[PDB]
Amino acid sequence: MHYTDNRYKMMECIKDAGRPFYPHKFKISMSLPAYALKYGNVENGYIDKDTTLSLSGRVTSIRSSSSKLIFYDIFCEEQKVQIIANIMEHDISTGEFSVSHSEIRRGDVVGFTGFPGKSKRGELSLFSKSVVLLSPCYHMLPTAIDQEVRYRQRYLDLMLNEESRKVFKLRSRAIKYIRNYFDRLGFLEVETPMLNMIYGGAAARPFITYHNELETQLYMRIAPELYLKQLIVGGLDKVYELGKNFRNEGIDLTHNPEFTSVEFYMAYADYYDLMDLTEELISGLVLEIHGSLKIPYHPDGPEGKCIEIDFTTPWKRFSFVEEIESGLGEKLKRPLDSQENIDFMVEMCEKHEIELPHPRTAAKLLDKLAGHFVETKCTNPSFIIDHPQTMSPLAKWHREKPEMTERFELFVLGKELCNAYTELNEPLQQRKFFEQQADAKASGDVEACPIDETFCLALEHGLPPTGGWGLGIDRLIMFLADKNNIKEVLLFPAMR
Amino acid sequence: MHYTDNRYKMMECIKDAGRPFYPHKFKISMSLPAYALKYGNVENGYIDKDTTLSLSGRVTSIRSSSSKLIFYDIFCEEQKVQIIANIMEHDISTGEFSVSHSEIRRGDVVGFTGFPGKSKRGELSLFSKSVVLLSPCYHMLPTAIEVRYRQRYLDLMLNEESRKVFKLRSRAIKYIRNYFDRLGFLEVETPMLNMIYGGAAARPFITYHNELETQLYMRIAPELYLKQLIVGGLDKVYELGKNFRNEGIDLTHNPEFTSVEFYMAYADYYDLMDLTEELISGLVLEIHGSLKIPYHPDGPEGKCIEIDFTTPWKRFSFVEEIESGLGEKLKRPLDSQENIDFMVEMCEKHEIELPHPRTAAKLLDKLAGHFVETKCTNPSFIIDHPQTMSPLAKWHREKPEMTERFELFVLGKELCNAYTELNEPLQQRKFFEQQADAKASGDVEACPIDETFCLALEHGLPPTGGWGLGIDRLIMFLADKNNIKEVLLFPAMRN
Ligand SMILES: Cc1nc(N)c2c(F)c(F)c(NC3CCCC3)c(F)c2n1
Ligand SMILES: Cc1nc(N)c2c(F)c(F)c(NC3CCCC3)c(F)c2n1
Ligand SMILES: N[C@@H](CCCC[NH3+])C(=O)O
Ligand SMILES: N[C@@H](CCCC[NH3+])C(=O)O
Repeated sequence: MHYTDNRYKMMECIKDAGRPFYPHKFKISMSLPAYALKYGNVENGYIDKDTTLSLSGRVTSIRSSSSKLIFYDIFCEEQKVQIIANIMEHDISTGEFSVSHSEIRRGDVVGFTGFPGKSKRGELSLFSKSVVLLSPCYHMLPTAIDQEVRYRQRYLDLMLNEESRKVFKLRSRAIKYIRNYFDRLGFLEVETPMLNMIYGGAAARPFITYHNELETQLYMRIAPELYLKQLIVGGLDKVYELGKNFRNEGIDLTHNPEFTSVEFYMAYADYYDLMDLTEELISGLVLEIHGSLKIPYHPDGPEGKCIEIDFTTPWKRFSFVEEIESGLGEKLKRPLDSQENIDFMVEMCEKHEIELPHPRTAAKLLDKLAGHFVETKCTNPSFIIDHPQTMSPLAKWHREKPEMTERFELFVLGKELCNAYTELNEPLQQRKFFEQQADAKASGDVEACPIDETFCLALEHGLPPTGGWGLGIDRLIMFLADKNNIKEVLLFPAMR
Repeated sequence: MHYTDNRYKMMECIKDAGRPFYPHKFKISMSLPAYALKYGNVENGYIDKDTTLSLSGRVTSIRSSSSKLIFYDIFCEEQKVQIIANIMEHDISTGEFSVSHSEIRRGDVVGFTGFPGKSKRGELSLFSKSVVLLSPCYHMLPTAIEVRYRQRYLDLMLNEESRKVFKLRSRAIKYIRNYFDRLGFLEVETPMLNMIYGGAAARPFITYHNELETQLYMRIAPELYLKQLIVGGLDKVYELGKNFRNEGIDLTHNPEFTSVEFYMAYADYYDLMDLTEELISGLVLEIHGSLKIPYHPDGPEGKCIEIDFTTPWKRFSFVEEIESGLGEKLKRPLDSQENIDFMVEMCEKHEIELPHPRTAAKLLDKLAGHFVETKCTNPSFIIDHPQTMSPLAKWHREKPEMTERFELFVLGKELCNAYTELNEPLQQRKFFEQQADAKASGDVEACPIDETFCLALEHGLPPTGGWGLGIDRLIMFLADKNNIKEVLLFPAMRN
C-alpha cells in the first residue's frame, strides 16, 4: 500500500523537479535478442568504446556493488542483458549519477545508452553512460509465480513465467499451421456473422442480445455451419472459417464461454474422406511440434503422472450404438426414438448410476449413455461414429445403417476435439428434423435450436454432396502444450 | 409457380421407384479446371473412347436438340464444360435415356460419366454415357442477377464479380497478417465478452451469462486487453477479428466488422504513420499495380474518380483546420464551458447538427466532421486531436491540450485510429473519470471506468504505439464498392 503511494509521490516529485517524466519516445539501437546475437560470443572483458548503443527493457535486478558502480539486469523479448553503470562513464548532462540512479526501482521500464561488450566474468553487458526512467512500476513485484492472480492479472504471469509465454507462441504456431493446411489445399478463408437473428449448428445454449435500431434480438453464434453450407450452395466448393464461437453455459477445465474453432465445408467429400483428412491434419501438427506421434501428457498437472498419447494413424473407430450395447450387455430398443427406448434408457441410467439429462429426450439419453460407455474408452485419438439421426439433425442418413447418420466425433482422453459429418442436403428431411429440434427446445432442451427457414430455402437451391467438420483448437492446444486446464491456453479466460 | 411443389413431387416419385435419390458420394475423376487443362487443346472432334471419366457440376444450360441428343453445360470451380448426351451411348442399366434425362433441370447439381474430347465445333466436351442427379434445384433460377444480400448463394452462383470480391478480401487479410508476422508480431486473441466494455467511442451490445450470473458486453475494441499484453512483455502483438456496435447501419457501418489492432512497444505515433503508409500503399500496389486506383463514390452508375495513395500522405492538424474553416479561433481551454458555448454557436452558424449531450469532445467531433474530414479525398491523416476527445492517447509532447493521435481518412471515411499510448496512470484514471461523467450526463458512446486496466498501467506500460484499421472499409476501396453490403458475405439487413 505504502510502496504504491510512495512511488506516486516520488513520480510527482520528479515531475515537479523538471526531471524526465514519462518520455514519449526512446529510440533503441536494436532489440535485446539482436544485441545478444551480435555480442553474445565476444571475449570476456571485451568492450567496444567506439560504438554507442541504446537499449531498453524491464529491470529485473538492481545491485549497487560500490559507491561507484551499479549493476542492473534488464529483460525484453525473452533476453536478459546486464547493465554496468560506472560513475566515471556517467553523462553529467543527464544529471548527477546518484540522482539519475536513485529514481530507478526493480520492475521499472528503463532505457540505457552505452558501449557494448562482456564483463570480465563473462556476462553479456552494456557499459552505460546514461539511464532514462520510461515507465515506473508502482508495485513490489513477486519474484516468481491465490493463484487466480495468474488469470485475473495475466500481465504478471507473462512478466514472470517463461512457460506461460511459450504457450501463447505455440498457440499462434498451431493456428498458422492450420490456416496453411487449408490454404494450400485451395480452401477459401471466409468470415460469417457472429450475430445471428436465428442461432443454429450446434448443441448449445446461446448468448442473447438486442439491436436497438434494427429492433430485433440477435444471438451470438454457436457455430458458423449454416452460413458455411450456403457458400457451398453458392459454388465456392471449399471454404473454411477459423474464429470464435460462444456458449452461454458453465465453465470447467475444458469449457470456456468463448473458444476458437475451425470449420470447413468441402464439396464432394463424405465422412470417410473427413476421417482421413482429420488424421492427416492432426498427426501432421503433432509431428511438427513434437517430432513424433507419441507425446507426453500430464492429466493431473505437472506434479502428477506422465502418460503417453499415441497419434499413430489410423485411429480406432467405435460405433456409437454397438459400443453402448456392449456396455449394457443388451440391445437398445428400436426405433431408438420410441417411447419404449426412452423408458429403457431411463431404466438403464438408474441401473448404471448415470445422471439423467433434462428433458429426457431420446437424443439426450443416448448422449449420456455414450458419455458413460463409449467416451470413457477414448484414451488415444478415437473416432466415435455413426450417431443416431435423432441426436444429429444436420447429418445425412447413413447409407447402410438404419436410423444412423454419417457422423463422427474425435475424442482424445475422453475430450471432444472434432465433430463432422456427410452433410444433410435433402430439404424435406432437414425441415422435419428442424421441427423436431424446435419441439425439443419448446419442451425445455436448452441445447436444441429453432427452425431456420433461410437455411431450408438455401437447401432448396441444391447443396452438392458435401462433407463438413469442426475442430476445437483450444482443446487441441491443451494436448499439444501439455496443459490440463483451459485457463492455461487462453490469455484472458473466464473466471467465476 | 407450382415449380417448387412439383419438384418435391418429382423427387418423391424417384425415391419411391428406387431410383437414385440424393447419392451420398460421387467420386470425380478430376476437377473441371483439371479437365480443361488436360483436354482443352485436343483437336476438334477428338474423342478418347478408351478413357471413361466422372465429372460433376451445376447445370447452367440444357438444350434437348432432338429426341436422341441433349446438350448440357455444367459449371464448377470457375470452369464450364459441355456434356453431349447421345442416346446411342447411354447405359441402359441406369434407366431408359428419356427417363434418366427427364429428371434433370437447369440448376441441378449432377454427375456424368463418359469419354473426353471436343465437339466438331471445337467445344471442350464430355460424351456422356450416364447422368446422376446429385442435388436438385427446386427453384427456377434467373439467368443472371436485395436478393443478392439476403440470398448470397444466388449471387455467388450467378455472379463471377461477387466471387472475385470475396477472394480479394481473403488476399487482403492474408497480406495483412503476413505484414505483421514478418515484423515479428505475435498474433493473439483477447475476449469478445467483456465484464466492462471500453476502448472506443461506441454503444455496445449487452448480454447475460446465466451460469455465472453476470451481465456481459460484446467488445467494441480489444485495446485495453492488448495493452495489458505489452505490460506483460510480449512487445509486439496484433489481433485481427470482429468488433461490435449496437448502432445504426449505413453504407459504411455494419453491427459487426473486422478490424486489426496492433500494439508495438517503443513506437510513437510518427512511427505508426510511417507503418500505415507502408502497409496500405504496399497492399494497394499488390492488388492494383499502381498507387492510383479507381473509385465509384455513388455506385457503378455514377462517376469514377481516382484515389492517389502516393506517399507522403497529407497531414491535417485537427484544431488548426477547424479554425481555418471557421475563420476564427476556438476558445481556450478547449474543454471550458466558454468554448463549449462557442462551439454550439459555431454549429448553429454553419448549420452543423448538434451532438447530444453537448460535451466539448462531441462538439469538436462535429466540427472536424464538417470542416476537416470533408477535405480528405486521397488518404489523409488528421492529427493531434484534443485530449478531451482522446482519453487513451498520450499528451502531445509539444502542443498544449492535444494528444499524439491520428485518424486516417479516405474519401471522408475513417480507416484508422492510432496514438502514442497513454502510459501514465494518474492521468489515465482522471480521463476515465471524465468518460464515466460523460456517460452519466447522457453520452451513450462514453465508456465506464475499468479499474483492472488502471491497475495494469500501475505495473508499467512501456512507451508504446497502438493502432487499428477497419479492414472492411479498406476492402471497399480496394474492390471499388460504395456499400459495405458488397464486401460482407452476410451483411445485416432490415427486417
Ligand atoms: C475451450 C472450449 N470451450 C467450449 N465451451 C467448447 C465447446 F462447447 C465445444 F462444443 C467444443 N467443441 C468442438 C468440437 C467441434 C467444434 C469445437 C469445444 F472445443 C469447446 N472448447
Ligand atoms: C464496416 C464497419 N462498421 C462499423 N460499424 C465500423 C465502426 F463502427 C468503426 F468504428 C470503424 N472504425 C475503424 C477505425 C479503427 C477501428 C476500425 C469501422 F471501420 C467500422 N467498419
Ligand atoms: N457445427 C459443429 C461442427 C461441424 C459439424 C459438421 N457440419 C459443432 O459445432 O459441433
Ligand atoms: N481502439 C481504437 C483503435 C486503436 C487506437 C489506438 N490505441 C478504435 O476502436 O478506434
